[PDB]
Order: sequence, then C-alpha cells, then structure tokens
Amino acid sequence: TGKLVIWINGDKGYNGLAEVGKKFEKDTGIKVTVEHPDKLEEKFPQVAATGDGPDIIFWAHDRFGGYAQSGLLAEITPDKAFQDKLYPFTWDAVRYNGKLIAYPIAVEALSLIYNKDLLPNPPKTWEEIPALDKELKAKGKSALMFNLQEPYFTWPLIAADGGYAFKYENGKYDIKDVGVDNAGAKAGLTFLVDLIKNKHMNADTDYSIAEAAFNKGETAMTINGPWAWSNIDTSKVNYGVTVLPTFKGQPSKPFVGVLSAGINAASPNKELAKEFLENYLLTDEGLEAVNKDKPLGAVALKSYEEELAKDPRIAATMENAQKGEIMPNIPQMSAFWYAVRTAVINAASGRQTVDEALKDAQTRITKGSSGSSVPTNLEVVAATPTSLLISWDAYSSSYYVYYYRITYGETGGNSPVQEFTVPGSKSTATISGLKPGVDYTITVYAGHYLYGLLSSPISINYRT
Ligand SMILES: [Mn+2]
Ligand SMILES: [Mn+2]
Ligand SMILES: [Mn+2]
Ligand SMILES: [Mn+2]
Repeated sequence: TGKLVIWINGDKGYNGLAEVGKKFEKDTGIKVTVEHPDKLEEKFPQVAATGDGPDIIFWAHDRFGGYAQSGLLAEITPDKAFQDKLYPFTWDAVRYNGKLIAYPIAVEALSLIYNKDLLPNPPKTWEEIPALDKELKAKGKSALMFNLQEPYFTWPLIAADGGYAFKYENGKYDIKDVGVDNAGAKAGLTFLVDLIKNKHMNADTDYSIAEAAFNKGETAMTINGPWAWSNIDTSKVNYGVTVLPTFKGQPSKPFVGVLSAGINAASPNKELAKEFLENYLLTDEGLEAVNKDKPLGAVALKSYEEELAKDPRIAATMENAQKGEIMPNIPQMSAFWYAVRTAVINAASGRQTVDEALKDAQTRITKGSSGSSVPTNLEVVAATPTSLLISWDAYSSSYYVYYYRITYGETGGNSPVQEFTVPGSKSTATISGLKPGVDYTITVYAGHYLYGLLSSPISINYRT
C-alpha cells in the first residue's frame, strides 16, 4: 500500500514508463516499480489477488474481457473532462458489460502500404485493383500481395460493405447478432475470391511471401501493420502508408487493437493508480517518455496523437482504426478465427460457393446459447462446521433457465464429486454432511429448457 507495481510487456518502452514513474515519485513520494515478466498475461490471473500481482497491468484490450469476466479488474471512474481527452472509439475497446475496465493507451490497425517508385498514386478503391494489376504484370510486377491465410488480414475487405463479427450496441456486445454471412460479407469475400480466381492474387500467399515480395520490389502494394515498418526500412523500398481502399464506396474495416491499462481489482492503491494513469502517463509528456523508448504507434490521447500524426504512416494508422472494427473482447470471438479461415480457404479454392462458405462460418460462430447466465461474486453466505449456504445471481439468467445443477467435491484431491439440482426459481442452496477442515470446490451450472446444461459455470473455493 506504500507503492505502485506496474506490469507491461518486455517489448514496450518500459524504461520510458519508469521515467514517468520517477516523476510521480518526485511529486508524491510513492515509489513506482515497472516490471516486465514474460508470459505476464498468463501470470496475471494467477497472482492478481493478492500476493505480488501488479496494481496496474498493460496489455492488448482483447485479454481484458477474460480478466473482467473473472472479476480481476476494477471499474474505472474517469470524469467527463478526462473522457473527452481520448478518441471516443477507443473507450469502446475497454468496456465489459457496459462498464469501463481500463484506460486506452495506443491503437493499432492494418493500413495499405505502397511502393512509391512503382505506384506514386495508390488506388482509392478495391475496384481499381484488377486494372492496376494488369498494367503491372505487363511490367513483370503485381499490384498487391498480402497474407491471405489469416482472417485478420482478409477481414478488412470482407467486412467493408457491412460485415461484422459481433454487433456492438449500447456499450455491449449482442452476442446473438453475428454479421459473418450477411450481404456485405458476401460481396466482400466474392470480390476477394474473384481477385484470386482471376490470378490477380495467389491463394497460397502468406505473411512471409507477401513481406518478401514487397521488400524485394516485386509488388506495388501490401497490407500490414505498424509492426512491419522497421522491416521495410531495412529494404530501402521508398514506401508510403495510407488509408485502405474503399469497397462499394465503403471503408475497409480492419480489426482495431488498443493497448490498455487496467487496475487490479484487489489493489489497495486504486486512487494512486488512477492519478498516475490520468495525470502522469496519459499526458503529452508521459506518452512521449514511453514513445522515445519504444514507439507506441498511434495513441488514444488526442493531443499527443495530433503531434504523432505529422508522420503520415501514423495518421493513416489512426484513420484506418477510426473506420475499423474494434476487436471484440468476448470469449465467443475465439470461434471466429478458425471458422472464417475455413470459409476463406474453401471459397478461394472453389470448394464452396461464397454463400455456403460464410453460412457454415456463421453457423459455427453462433453455436452458443440464446441467454445470459450467472457470473457471481462472493458466493458462500453462511456457514456451520459441517454445512454452508451458497448464493448466486440467478437474476442474471434469462427466463430460459429452468434449473441449476450444484456440484461439490474435494479441492485437488481427485475424489467423487457430489451433485444435486434446484429449480430455476432458486438463488441459494444449502450444502451439508461435510468434513470440518477441508477445501471444497463448489460449482453451479444453469440448465436451459431446450439445451439443458450450459457451458460457463460459476466455481469457487471454500473451507470449513
Ligand atoms: Mn526495450
Ligand atoms: Mn468479373
Ligand atoms: Mn533503411
Ligand atoms: Mn501537444
């Protein structure tokens, strides 16, 4: 409680961040320790409460969803004046169930990268690309090569004309609303597949081949993110970075990643963590200190971004991000990647129509129950030596839940798990006939009147 421990990845400007921490110590006498363990994103949930977990954790926003579901992150409380300092869209990356759970720091998205010596005026639309490729092939070059294997790289086009992963509305994901097979995703993927069948691109092109071709001066354009610029710099190609082309007049929709800073829910230093983040780090001066150490790319703080965007590669990054799709931070996004990978390979190879390929992907992604269930926090409400009463937020369940299955057994010790059921009108259960002295793992499942037992139970450890 005398201090602030910060975790940040070892490839980030943690020495710049330590300088900000030293200025904070100079103004407050609070010592700020910046650590950069490997695998920090796996370690955090294991050490958070309490021992030596950090007060503040910096990571891509997409992991913070899982942390928040687990109750590991404090709800943050920036005032209106602070909220206005960051681009509004970046705040949508750090909500979980409508509550703010982190501060946006930096923003990444794919851009169009072009060889100025081959193409001083890069295309404004995807539609111009076939004609440009024809004119370049007659000169032994291609217009465009980019990684086609990963949906992260093909999504910007697929989704441009109205596709989306999960609908985001009223500050939350509507997980039942997926936009993988709508008419927009179909137009996008049809255009992509047509480029490939017409030999404007090769269906086998992957990250390495695209990067090699561009850096060797063989292709006029590629699609890649800020992490690739220093590699291009070693090639001496005269390159530019610009807004992705439009499709059907609509912007490409790259996924947006936001490096974010979360405050540990178990931290006794939450107000100091807040002061540090809002009043020291998230200033022109604080972000510059980090950036000087290792560049952040585009940043969420408007004043400092205005300075950084004098580098048009950063201005392009931010513009592609403002037009893009925030990467969903919900667990159901896990199914997206392999589903869309399959769709794209099958459509591109001509194994399936675009329509059937995306319909199969949409099916595989929506695979998951209609309704909400229990997330719970602090379950055990009463105890005797041999008996305990548990409690869960049954009110969180949809009306489809008609029962709860309670399981309890020996913690660690691989023993017979006991189980019983209660009606869905019930929000508590007494467990009894237990040994006064051992660790128990109590777990509760929701039962749906159609699907039966649902997959995301609530589980706690207790001791009598
Ligand atoms: Mn470093
Ligand atoms: Mn045609
Ligand atoms: Mn160079
Ligand atoms: Mn400034």
